[PDB]
Amino acid sequence: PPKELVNEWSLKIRKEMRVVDRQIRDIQREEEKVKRSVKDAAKKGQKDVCIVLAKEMIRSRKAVSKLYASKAHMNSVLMGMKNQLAVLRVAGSLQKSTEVMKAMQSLVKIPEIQATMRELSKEMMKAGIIEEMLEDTFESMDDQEEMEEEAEMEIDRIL
Amino acid sequence: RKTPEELLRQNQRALNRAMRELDRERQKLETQEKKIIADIKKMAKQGQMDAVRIMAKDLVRTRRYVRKFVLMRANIQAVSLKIQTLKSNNSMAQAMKGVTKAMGTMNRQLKLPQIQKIMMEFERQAEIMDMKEEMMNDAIDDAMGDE
Repeated sequence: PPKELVNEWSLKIRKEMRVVDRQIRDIQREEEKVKRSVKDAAKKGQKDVCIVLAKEMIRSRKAVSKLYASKAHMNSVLMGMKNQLAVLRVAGSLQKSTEVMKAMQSLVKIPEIQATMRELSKEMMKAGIIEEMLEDTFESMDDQEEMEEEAEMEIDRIL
Repeated sequence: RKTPEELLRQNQRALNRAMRELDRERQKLETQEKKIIADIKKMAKQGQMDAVRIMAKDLVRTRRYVRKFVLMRANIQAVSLKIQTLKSNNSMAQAMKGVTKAMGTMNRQLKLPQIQKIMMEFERQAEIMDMKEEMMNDAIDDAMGDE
């Protein structure tokens, strides 16, 4: 299973990142100890040995930076693995959607709906001319300009 | 065998589950991101002038990933939005076929020729009314006269 192994290796990734964090913490305890030693060297007046103490100060810090880079890189590859799992699952969901897509589009097809296209077109073709014939024969009964003018005059009388 | 609409509902809510779990993963990464800014701020005062750079790279990379988790969330919802209109199209097709059949059986009742025959008969009878009436008034007004 793809999902199962991702969680396992992700939890191992954080397990090891915590070990790296512990290493950083121990080196930082030594960092504080050497900083206190530097302060002790400075007050004694032997500022010359403080140079070697500062070299000690910075070498441990370079080690800290290396460990932090290691931690960030492990985190990065972990995020990449999670990303690939998400992409794979998205593709699977798309395929599942396509399956039901085809299944439910299988019923209605182009030819039998184009037959209805033409059928409705012709039915409306006939209906329009029939309605126009009725409208024309009922409007042929009497004059329209004569009646239409009396219509506005009706509005004044009612109002 | 499964009916087409049964598969549709399952697929839709499976997509919803995928969206929810993508949201959960994004939320976890945002919490990790906040932890990252917290650690950078803690180490910024301490210094080292470079570990802040490594964690800044890690932070922008976390942002880059959450970008596309949101993107896949949108991608998943988009196909659900597409499949929603499919049943609307099918419903319109079926209803349109039904109303087309109704219109056809309505038009088959009175076709072109007999409606025209009704038209001519009614118009001829309207001719007859006017002829009779106007002839009557002509004759009777002529007989009365004097004014």
